[PDB]
Amino acid sequence: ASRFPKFSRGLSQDPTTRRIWFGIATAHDFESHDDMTEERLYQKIFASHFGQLAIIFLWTSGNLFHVAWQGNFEAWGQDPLHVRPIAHAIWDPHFGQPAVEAFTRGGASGPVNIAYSGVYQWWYTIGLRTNQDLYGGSIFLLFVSALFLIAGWLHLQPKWKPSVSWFKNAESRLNHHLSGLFGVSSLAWTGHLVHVAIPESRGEHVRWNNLLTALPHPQGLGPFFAGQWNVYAQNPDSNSHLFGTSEGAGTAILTFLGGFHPQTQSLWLTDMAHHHLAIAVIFIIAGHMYRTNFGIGHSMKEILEAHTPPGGRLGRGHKGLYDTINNSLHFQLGLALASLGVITSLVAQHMYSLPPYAFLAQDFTTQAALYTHHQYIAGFIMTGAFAHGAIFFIRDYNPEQNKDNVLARMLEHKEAIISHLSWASLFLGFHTLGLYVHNDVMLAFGTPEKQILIEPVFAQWIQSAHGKALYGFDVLLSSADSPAFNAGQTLWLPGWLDAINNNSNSLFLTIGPGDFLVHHAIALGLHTTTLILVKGALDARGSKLMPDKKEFGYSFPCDGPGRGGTCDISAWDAFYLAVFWMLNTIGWVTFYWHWKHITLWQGNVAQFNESSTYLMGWLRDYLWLNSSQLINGYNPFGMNSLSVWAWMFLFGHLVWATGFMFLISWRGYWQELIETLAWAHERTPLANLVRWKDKPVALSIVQARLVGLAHFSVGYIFTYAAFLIASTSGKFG
Amino acid sequence: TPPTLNADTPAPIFGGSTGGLLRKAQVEEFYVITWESPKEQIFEMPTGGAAIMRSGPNLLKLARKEQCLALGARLRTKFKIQYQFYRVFPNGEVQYLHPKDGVYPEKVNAGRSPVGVNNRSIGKNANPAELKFAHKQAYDL
Amino acid sequence: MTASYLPSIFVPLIGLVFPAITMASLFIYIEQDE
Amino acid sequence: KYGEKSVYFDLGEIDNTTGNWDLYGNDDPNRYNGFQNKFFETFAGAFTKRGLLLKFLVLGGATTIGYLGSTSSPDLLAIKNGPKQVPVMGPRGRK
Amino acid sequence: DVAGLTPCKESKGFAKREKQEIKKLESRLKLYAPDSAPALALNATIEKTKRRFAFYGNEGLLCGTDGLPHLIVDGDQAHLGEFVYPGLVFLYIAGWIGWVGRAYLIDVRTSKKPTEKEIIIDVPLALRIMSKGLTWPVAAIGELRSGKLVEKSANITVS
Amino acid sequence: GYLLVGPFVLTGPLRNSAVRGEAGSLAAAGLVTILTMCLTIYGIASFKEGEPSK
Amino acid sequence: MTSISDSQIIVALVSAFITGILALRLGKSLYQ
Amino acid sequence: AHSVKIYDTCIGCTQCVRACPTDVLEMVPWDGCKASQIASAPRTEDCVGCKRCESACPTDFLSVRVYLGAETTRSMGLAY
Amino acid sequence: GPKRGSIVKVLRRESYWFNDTGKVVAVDQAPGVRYPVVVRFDKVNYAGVSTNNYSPDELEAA
Ligand code: CLA
Ligand code: CLA
Ligand SMILES: CC1=C(/C=C/C(C)=C/C=C/C(C)=C/C=C/C=C(C)/C=C/C=C(C)/C=C/C2=C(C)CCCC2(C)C)C(C)(C)CCC1
Ligand code: SF4
Repeated sequence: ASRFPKFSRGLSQDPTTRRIWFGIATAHDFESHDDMTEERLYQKIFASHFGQLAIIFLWTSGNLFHVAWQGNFEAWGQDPLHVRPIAHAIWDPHFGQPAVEAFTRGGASGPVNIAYSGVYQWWYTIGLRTNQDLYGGSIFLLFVSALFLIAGWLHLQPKWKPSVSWFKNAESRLNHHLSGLFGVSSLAWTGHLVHVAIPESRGEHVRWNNLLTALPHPQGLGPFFAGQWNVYAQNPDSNSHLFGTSEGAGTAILTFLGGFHPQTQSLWLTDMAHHHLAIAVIFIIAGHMYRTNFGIGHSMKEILEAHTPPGGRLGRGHKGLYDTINNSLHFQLGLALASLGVITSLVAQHMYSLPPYAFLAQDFTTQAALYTHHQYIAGFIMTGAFAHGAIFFIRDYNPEQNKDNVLARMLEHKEAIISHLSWASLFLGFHTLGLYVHNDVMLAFGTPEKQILIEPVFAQWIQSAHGKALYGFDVLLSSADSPAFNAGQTLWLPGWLDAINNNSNSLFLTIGPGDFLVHHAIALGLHTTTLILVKGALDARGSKLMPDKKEFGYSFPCDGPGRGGTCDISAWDAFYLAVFWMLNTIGWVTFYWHWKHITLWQGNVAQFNESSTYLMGWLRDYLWLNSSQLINGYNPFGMNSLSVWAWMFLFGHLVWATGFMFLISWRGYWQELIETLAWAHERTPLANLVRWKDKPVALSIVQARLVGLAHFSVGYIFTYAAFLIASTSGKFG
Repeated sequence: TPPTLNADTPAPIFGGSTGGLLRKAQVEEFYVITWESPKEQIFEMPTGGAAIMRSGPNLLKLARKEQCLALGARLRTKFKIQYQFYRVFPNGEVQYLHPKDGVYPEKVNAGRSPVGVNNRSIGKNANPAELKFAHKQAYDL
Repeated sequence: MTASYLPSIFVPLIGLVFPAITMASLFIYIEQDE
Repeated sequence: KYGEKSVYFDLGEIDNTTGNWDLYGNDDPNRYNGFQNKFFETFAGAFTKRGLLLKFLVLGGATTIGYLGSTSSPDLLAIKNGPKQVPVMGPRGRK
Repeated sequence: DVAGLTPCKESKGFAKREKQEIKKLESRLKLYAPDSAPALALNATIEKTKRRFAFYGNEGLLCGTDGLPHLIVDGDQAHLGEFVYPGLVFLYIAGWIGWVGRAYLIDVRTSKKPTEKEIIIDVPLALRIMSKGLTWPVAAIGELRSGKLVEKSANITVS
Repeated sequence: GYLLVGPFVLTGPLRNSAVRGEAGSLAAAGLVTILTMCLTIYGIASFKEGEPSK
Repeated sequence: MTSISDSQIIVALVSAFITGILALRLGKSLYQ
Repeated sequence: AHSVKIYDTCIGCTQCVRACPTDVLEMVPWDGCKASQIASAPRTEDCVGCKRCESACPTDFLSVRVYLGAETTRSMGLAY
Repeated sequence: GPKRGSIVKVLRRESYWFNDTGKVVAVDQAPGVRYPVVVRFDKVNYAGVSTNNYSPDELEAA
């Protein structure tokens, strides 16, 4: 309390440098602070969430301002396919003149950075056209962040502090959040689309000054209240429409065309409008479900209690889970993180194949960057979901209240779960690695016709069920006699079939034996990471080796060398181990995506179709082949604009290597070395005049694991980001 | 038993080392171990090196309690020598520590009271969720 | 670049003056007894 | 360290016992000249106070860094000199 | 045919690959004496390549665009030899080895010192158990139905 | 301060220009300023107004 | 065709300073 | 400031006391075992956390348990 | 407690031999002994021992 860790006495009284490290590392864990009550915990969390919102909005405002100030948004808008967007300017005093010449891209007057976030396409699609629009948005977002800061400060005041019962009103919070935050927000977005952005793509200009007089439709709101909702879809945009101009432009606002806009190769705007309108209606209806102050609606506890199978196969069913979830913040955090990870993976998978932004899918580097970014985010989020679930088992789980319900019966057959997961992982690993090595041996001996190439007929059958007429399966949407084809042949199927039978886009790419092998390696990675995380979560409360782990908390180094040795015994260590597998799996996924799309964009898909069936093919035709321009960023003959990416590549290799030092070498060596260093310092003339305040010590065991994992992950991310950006920007194809 | 005092007894014959006392002894506690030898013998210093113990009383300054106890354990198991050690503070306060009541800790002695004993098995401890928002640790109960 | 001289002031500031002040303040704060 | 015999422990001399000595400390008061001291105590004595020294250091460093950065001539800094060659086109004709 | 795959005999690219391999082997052969051992070895390799290509073409394998055989494992009656038959043979062999190992473990469990027989194998008993593994599926189903295959009172940790 | 001047002038970004001496001297003065700041913060963190001496 | 005025930059900087003051107040409230 | 607890499954074999490198444990007269003695931990302020006592305890599960806590200049084992 | 030579099943939850059979060695008849039964097992635990003391209410007659 006296010293820096004001929230911890044990850390405050520590005389070593461990105090600073652990005060930093445990600052944002409010349940562990001294004299912490539930009410203070909830209010502090609520204010911190306000602060996070303010930070997010300031980040967006900064992007907008820097693009409006130093970017060529208007020049890019004039010629989207021939101008490189500008992220921010460069002012580095350490440059030399050749670098200043090399980084002057775009139409800029000085060195700049080319943007790969895709915000140009997103802002252009939603109606923003000039720099004044971006400036207005930046100022507005500054105001919004200020509003959230004021809100946090106010709702922390004694008069305005909410009570603990307010934070536990699940039905009312879910009712408002589901109705407003989802349905009304999507309804407002549909309003923006219809009222502003659709006219922009047809050569109109609608702003705040003429919003009240510019009709979205020639006969506005007449048919809507007359029941003639089909009037708004009469005249869609033509296939010869030019985005941003009135050439071949329709007047419909809610079409249901399906497919892609031919000029921009993205989804129609009116499709997106009807989509967000339907989503808004569904969410607003779904909000009016749970009971509140008006005496109608369902009650979530009664729903959980009623659902319980007779015959006792599930035990007591979902009984008692309401209080377990309401009183545990870690259970809620785990559920939210799992859902968010699934949703992020969905975003990544569904954005590369159905691009929503005009001019995207022609900026190859942006597409690759977006995919990799959100996929790595999803992986980290999933690992966090499992970690905070393990924290729930250790901290908030009460065995007596969850007597014989589903939650306890999960702990009941945990050995069966872990055993069958181990079997699945072993099976996938053995037979997949065996097939890869067998193919390697076959091609090494000069006989590539002896390799085991298995056709992925299930995924091909699914593709044919979608209407792809390449594999000759002739089922469902591929069959003209099917009821589904006849039912959909007028609403959405023309455009959808035209898009899915095109072999130039990324909508249901053609697949072969290599794709089969890679999806199987991905399945191996998923089941193995799940094995590690589930083993950590279920064995968190105790095992045969240490039956009282729940008394030692979530994170602790070990239990000593007794009983054979107990290194890496806590559930935190299972998190630590599973992070490596998560990184490896996401690496496999991104490697596969990037190589397939490189071959697609160069037009040479045969190289992937032939070289992906063996591992030497990967190592030779992906990495070594595509690292040429990257490693030639700077050489004894000068430097290119890829110099920064080459430097980042080497930087990532170096940081990743440095992480190994913390990962492999442990503490006692370093502690003794520091002891010798302290002796040396105390005995040196002109240096004894200076004394340390904190006694130097080596890092803790858990701290060493964390620092090694951090250096490792940073090196991983920076290396792959540099390689991806350079290998896709050197060619742009 | 009446705890013993300290006096001016000779130190063992040692030629010096870099493993001796540091500024911690100056600004914090340091430890002194005393023993009696029947003859001069060579023993290994806990700080590294070999020393000769005098015939009669001996006195040795050490930086940690573990060093004193390791040297005393070696003396007892190898030379059959009884020993004492104390704790010295910078202001001059002396604290007698190892044979607290004159009997070594591995021998049961009357007048000792249990400390930290729990009257249950280790499997009967409570759950961390039961003692939520309380300062207990489920092993202090 | 409406100003085009602002970076020449802001980048040195945020890069050198801000880290110095913040590190000095944090070092004083953590090296206390209160 | 009483020092009479092989005794090195003595509660009377605890600084000798703990080895708290000054190895090279010299306490001769006469080092410099009187007028040197007059001049240096007159001029260098202003910066003795430490809070004022901190404020002066921070303000002076900020001012110096800003002035040098914003007024440096192009012939010294390449970043202020700017590009002097025609820009290079991108791979697919993208500028 | 299936997934737009052509038969190997009908396909072009299979024959192209055969021609390329034979041409490479003959180019290597051009360096040696006609009756020397390297010539005989190279000729043997050439004949083996010809026989392999003929067998693959005549066995009824589908061929991809790149000219290499592909496998079908969805259960098709025309391609059972690709997956289903070797799978059944492997299942028989693996069940045999696993079943005889389990039987030997069970028989050794009731001994004066099971660990000694665990490291030093009782060869006669092992041979008897190994020979009795021909009809392992029948014995396995027998013990599954008789209730002597699974256990119910096993050691577990604190749930 | 006297010893610091040489390394900054002989080696540096402007060592081959016509203002090498001035640039090196300014760099040495800046280093002296940074070390003065370090000394000030160390003295603040180490000593209080009441402690006799160490 | 627009390029952002200098007075616009002045306004943005002043707004950012005010937002920073508000953030300082919120952080002080959280710490205490 | 580690905490050492003794549980009533102790048999009084005195191995933990002999294994302790800093004299934290000692034997105390007791009733409840054939040896009629139990271990005690009065000098827990001197415990370093080595867990030799736990390694020396013969019992299905340990009768002596060490719970690591706040670190001190004695717990950190610092000679400087 | 159980007689010498009995076969008993351990019911202590933190025991290494939970749900495993033992072999009663000796029972202490002193009034105040808390774990008087001595049981010997076949396999050693992680610490390498194969003998433990149990209360009469932590064993099963089979
Ligand atoms: C209608 C009223 C209403 C509204 C609008 C909100 C809104 C909010 N509440 Mg809330 N609340 C309400 C009533 C309401 N509440 C009531 C009645 C109670 C008491 C019973 C509470 C109690 C409460 C608590 C206790 C907390 C909140 C919090 C929050 C915020 C959540 C963080 C956030 O912004 O998520 C934004 C989420 C979305 C916009 C949903 C988007 C859907 C998915 C995720 C993405 C889909 C969009 C699309 C695909 C992507 C497009 C993006 C673009 C780049 C293309 C949010 C602003 C939390 C907070 O942060 O505090 C400040 C918090 O801790 N509320
Ligand atoms: C390849 C990665 C890598 C790197 C760079 C290091 C680095 C180091 N290891 Mg090491 N180590 C590694 C992997 C690595 N390890 C692995 C995998 C293991 C497991 C076997 C070990 C095991 C190990 C042991 C057992 C020992 C070391 C030691 C050392 C040190 C060597 C002496 C020294 O100071 O070097 C000086 C050189 C450097 C630190 C690198 C050059 C400096 C760079 C260029 C940056 C400097 C300027 C920088 C920009 C400052 C500005 C910062 C500011 C911008 C914030 C050094 C810290 C030894 C040690 O402690 O040294 C006495 C030692 O005993 N390591
Ligand atoms: C440990 C723990 C935890 C955690 C957990 C987790 C983390 C989990 C996860 C999980 C997951 C992560 C899951 C996922 C899932 C998913 C799913 C299950 C899906 C499904 C889908 C479907 C079914 C679909 C269908 C379809 C199709 C196919 C097509 C179209 C149509 C439709 C839609 C119908 C918690 C916190 C709880 C707490 C306690 C402990
Ligand atoms: S952990 Fe070590 S110091 Fe502590 S009581 Fe056990 S043996 Fe003694």
